[PDB]
Amino acid sequence: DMNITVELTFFEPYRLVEWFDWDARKKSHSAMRGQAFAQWTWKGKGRTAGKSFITGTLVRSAVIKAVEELLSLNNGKWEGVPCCNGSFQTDEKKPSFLRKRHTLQWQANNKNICDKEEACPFCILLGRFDNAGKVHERNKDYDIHFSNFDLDHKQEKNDLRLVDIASGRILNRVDFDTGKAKDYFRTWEADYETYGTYTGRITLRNEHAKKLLLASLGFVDKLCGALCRIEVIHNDELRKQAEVIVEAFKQNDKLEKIRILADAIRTLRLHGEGVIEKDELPDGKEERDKGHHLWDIKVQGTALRTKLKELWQSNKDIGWRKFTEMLGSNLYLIYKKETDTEYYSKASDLFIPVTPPEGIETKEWIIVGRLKAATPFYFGVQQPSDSIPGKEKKSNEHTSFNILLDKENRYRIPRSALRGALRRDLRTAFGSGCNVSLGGQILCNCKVCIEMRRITLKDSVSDFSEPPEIRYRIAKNPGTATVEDGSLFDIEVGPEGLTFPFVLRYRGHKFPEQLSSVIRYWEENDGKNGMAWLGGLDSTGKGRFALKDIKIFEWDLNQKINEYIKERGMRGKEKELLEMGESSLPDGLIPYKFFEERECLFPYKENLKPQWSEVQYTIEVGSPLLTADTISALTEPGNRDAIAYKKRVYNDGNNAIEPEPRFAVKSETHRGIFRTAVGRRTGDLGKEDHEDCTCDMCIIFGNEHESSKIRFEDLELINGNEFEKLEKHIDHVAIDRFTGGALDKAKFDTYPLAGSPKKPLKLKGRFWIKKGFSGDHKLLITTALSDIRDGLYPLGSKGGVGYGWVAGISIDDNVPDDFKEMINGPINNDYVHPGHQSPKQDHKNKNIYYPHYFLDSGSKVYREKDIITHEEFTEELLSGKINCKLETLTPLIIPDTSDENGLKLQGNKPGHKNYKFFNINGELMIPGSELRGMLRTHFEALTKSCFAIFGEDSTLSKTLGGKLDKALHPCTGLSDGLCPGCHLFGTTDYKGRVKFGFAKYENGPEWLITRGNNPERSLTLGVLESPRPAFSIPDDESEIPGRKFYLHHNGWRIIRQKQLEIRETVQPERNVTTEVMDKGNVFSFDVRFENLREWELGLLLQSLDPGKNIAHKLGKGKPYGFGSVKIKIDSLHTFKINSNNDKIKRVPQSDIREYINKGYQKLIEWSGVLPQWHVIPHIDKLYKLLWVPFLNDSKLEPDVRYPVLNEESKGDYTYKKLGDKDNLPYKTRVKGLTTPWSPWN
RNA sequence: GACUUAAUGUCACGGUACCCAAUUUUCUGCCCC
Ligand SMILES: [Zn+2]
Ligand SMILES: [Zn+2]
Ligand SMILES: [Zn+2]
Repeated sequence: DMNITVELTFFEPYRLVEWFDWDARKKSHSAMRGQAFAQWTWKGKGRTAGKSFITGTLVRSAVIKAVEELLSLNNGKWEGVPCCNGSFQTDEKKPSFLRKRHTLQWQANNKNICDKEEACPFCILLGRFDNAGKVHERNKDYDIHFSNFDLDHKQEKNDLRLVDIASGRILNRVDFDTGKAKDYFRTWEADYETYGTYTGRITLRNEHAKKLLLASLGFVDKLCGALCRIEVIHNDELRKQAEVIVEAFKQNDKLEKIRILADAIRTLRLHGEGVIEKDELPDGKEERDKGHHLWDIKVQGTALRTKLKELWQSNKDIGWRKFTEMLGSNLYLIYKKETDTEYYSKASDLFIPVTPPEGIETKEWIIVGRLKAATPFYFGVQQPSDSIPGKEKKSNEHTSFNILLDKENRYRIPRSALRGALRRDLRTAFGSGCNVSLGGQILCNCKVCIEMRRITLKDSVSDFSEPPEIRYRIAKNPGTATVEDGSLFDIEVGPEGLTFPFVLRYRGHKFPEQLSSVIRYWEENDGKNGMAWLGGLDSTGKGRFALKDIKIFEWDLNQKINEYIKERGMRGKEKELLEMGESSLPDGLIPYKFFEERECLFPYKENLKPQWSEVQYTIEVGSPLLTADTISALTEPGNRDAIAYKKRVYNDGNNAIEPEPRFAVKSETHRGIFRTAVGRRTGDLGKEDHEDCTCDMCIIFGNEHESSKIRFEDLELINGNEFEKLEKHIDHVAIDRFTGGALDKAKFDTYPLAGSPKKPLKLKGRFWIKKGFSGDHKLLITTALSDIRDGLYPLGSKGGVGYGWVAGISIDDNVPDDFKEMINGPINNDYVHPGHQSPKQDHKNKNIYYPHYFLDSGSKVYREKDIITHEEFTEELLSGKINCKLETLTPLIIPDTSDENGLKLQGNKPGHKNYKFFNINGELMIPGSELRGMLRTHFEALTKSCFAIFGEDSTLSKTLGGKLDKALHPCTGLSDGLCPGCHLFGTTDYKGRVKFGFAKYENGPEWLITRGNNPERSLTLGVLESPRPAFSIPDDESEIPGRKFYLHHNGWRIIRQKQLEIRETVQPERNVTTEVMDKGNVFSFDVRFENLREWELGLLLQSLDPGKNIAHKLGKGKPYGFGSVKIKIDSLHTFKINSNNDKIKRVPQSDIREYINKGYQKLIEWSGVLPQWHVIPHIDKLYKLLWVPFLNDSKLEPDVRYPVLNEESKGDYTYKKLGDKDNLPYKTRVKGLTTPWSPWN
């Protein structure tokens, strides 16, 4: 007669679904599948407010299952009271739910046939001989009656909305044999923190089974998908502002910038509110004069930074992280607007009793530990703007994917993903099993599915609520080796090193060897490193969790069952159990001392361990490494264009993120590098479609219909504390082809890691290889690794100027050694250019020649529409590496413009810039970008290409660009073709095929002493005024003379021998003091070339070594005769793809002499024994400028100077009378500026 | 007490949001009426 009230509390996020009805439930698959979940009925008319509840029938079913288990445990008797076998068969209505399950059954000891006068306690709780059945509720005639389990005070008197209690989520069924999810389904996952308690009542009319009912209530463990214990007692305004910002950006034709702006705002949550409050955003280039290219865009008449500040001051009421997240989400949604399968399972009537053998014992095992992540994990989730549980649309893939976080933003590992990973690991360990089939009427007898019906895990959430970091992926176009437009993706990943609590329970008659094998596989003790692949980006190594601190405790459900009900099996109190002494364990629970080691288990030693084999190596980089973090450089206040990539690493010991970010090369970059290497080696790269392709690259790297067999990891930098300045500031500039000066606002900054040839960066990374590869694929992997070793694919960005050039690879000794089984005289040019001109046979005259002359070569350019691709190594085209020596004939000046006070002489004379010679980690070297433009300009004029870096929009005193011939304008796209010089070194939209390495210093005199005068072995250079494009174009009728080249002379001795005249008299603070090196040094730089044609290699080798008595001009101070480098090729190496896998072979002098001769045939072909280049009219003019008179012809010493204006130095070659039409007409001086070595007297 | 459950039968802890993508190509820190 007594009424029992029951309290139901959940310790996991439970699932709830719409209640609908029973008759109308069949019309909705979501409610039909979720009959074991909590229900939800709407209260209002707008489908926004309702009350959740749990039906009493589900709790009754759980109680019946608990009763069956308890009675079976104690040999069919409870407290000395025997029980019958029950009755679960009906036929003639029928129950609304059918069993379709094995019912635990009993043997004997029933008193008699159960009638409605002596019903056993099992019959009392089962409600067999009651007055009410399946007809209707009618009255409370039930001997046992379960009422609805409504919510509690958490509901409150406010009609709680569904959005406040539940959050929709999508779960998959991942195919084991392939790796791609077959189908998905939706559910609503309520939270257990606030709305996890349900209250109900249980009515008993017969007191014969009170003890059994209470014991069953204690024994109930799972309900509605969550572990439970039963006890007896401003987006709208943000969206509008985001669309206003998008419209303002569109008014400036900058819609593509909206994506990067949204991503930057989203990433801004990592930085504090002081970034916007104190204006800590980058200030942009000062020389640009237009402000930052993004943060200074005028939105409705106001700067973007000020607009963001106003938005923060107006919407700070919702915190900082939420504000930035909402703004980024709204901007991304507006940008996207402007631009599988759902299978909810299914719905015999066979009674299947199961009688366990007599005398057997049943025990429950508890495994507790920590799932410490070893790589940045990622648990995917649909877009929050699309979840909206309750308001889902019916029937444009997203390019931005978030991560799974709970209501407190704590990182979460759902028990769904953990259970799926455990299921697949058990499947691998067992060697058999079935793909999970839904809707079956029978329980499959699989070796895995039997074990997974008794294993229960727990939802785990970290104690870390910091925002996740965003990782970027790009799709390189194979044809042009550039970034494909509209191929940007971003994944939010968590930090590396978080610890998630891990709880596992197994209730069986014996602990299986396969489950223990899986546990030892997951555990990371000594040399195991952990292999619990948890997450959703395994192909790039995101989520290799490692079980730690494993503690196994064993119950005893035969004699110590009463303690199990009394303590509720330690459900929800596992965290305390993990870190408590064994002397305080609850009675009936003992530690498991029979847990075998990893080497003692057979399934682990055979099936689980050799599935994934790691390959680890330390990549040595002997050059700057710039990974070009694209959003961090847009947020950090350093005001730099490109910075190196860095990570955030969690530290368990300090329970916080490491204060120093870890520099590394992205695992995505590693994967792309090896994928490109393998694709180009095997020729499968560049194929039209990979929809159903089964090529080698698709086989060993996965496609849309499969999963990759190789998983990569990050390239962490270990050699990081041996530099004392890890990253060096290197800045470049674009030089006009006509004036010869900088292109005004064209400078860009780079901040890469300071890798040095003698102090190289050491990056240590690894990748896992799945078992089952044949010999061919392992050979392909080893070949790709060897290609990476030989420096074919430079790491990072700016690989064409010598950034991230690999110097070697040292594989790990333990395990990669198995795959380790698969892994003449110097060239001389004898061409002597006559170049006699005026200076020759004029020793006693001592004429004066203008320092710079203009090379005119017409307006005829041949553009090739058959652009050579980078998809594959073409057989007929050459590819290899040039190793050449650079020797200086005049003092060379390469200023280290990073620090304008390298000599620290600004104290005495402020405003006087002081640079040093370029050096990385204290050793002198020449930048590869300075050699690139030094050879490109020579090669562009040699092949009569266009003015690639010409600067238009400058007027006279109809713009220089307008005056230039239309054929010589820079090549914009690939539609019209590319110039001969624009096709080797490449332009935008086409990566160049020639890469120039850094020029280290090897031998020769160290510095220029300059005894006396200058203290710090330097030369105080004269004033270097900006070039004036008015002496060459006096009138509008005159056209652009063409390229500008500087004569070769040793006039720097005037600067050196009169140093006291410059720095003391005249030119107070507009000069420059730089360290210089004396003539006679040697520099070794490698020019890697790829897929060059037959004559393109001859032109290159002719450009590097034009012959005797010809040299190039390099470095600052060219008009003064500074930096006349003499490049000689030491050895040419050329490899080729072949079946025999022949290594790199160095071509002899005969091939080089043949290569150059074939290159000469191209030049004469375009115009229309040993070659004589001085026959072509334009080459003859070019080689006169590069002719050096003082190399061997010692008697020559031309006087090369700029004429003074007046009254400065006239000791008649003065600008006072040189532009006057009376003395020298305009048509004459232009002709005098075009012919090299024309004496101006 | 209804808005919410039928009762001699609820493996939904019966299902990883899983697979595909090099942050990147090009640019000499240059220089005279
Ligand atoms: Zn009975
Ligand atoms: Zn099965
Ligand atoms: Zn061109």
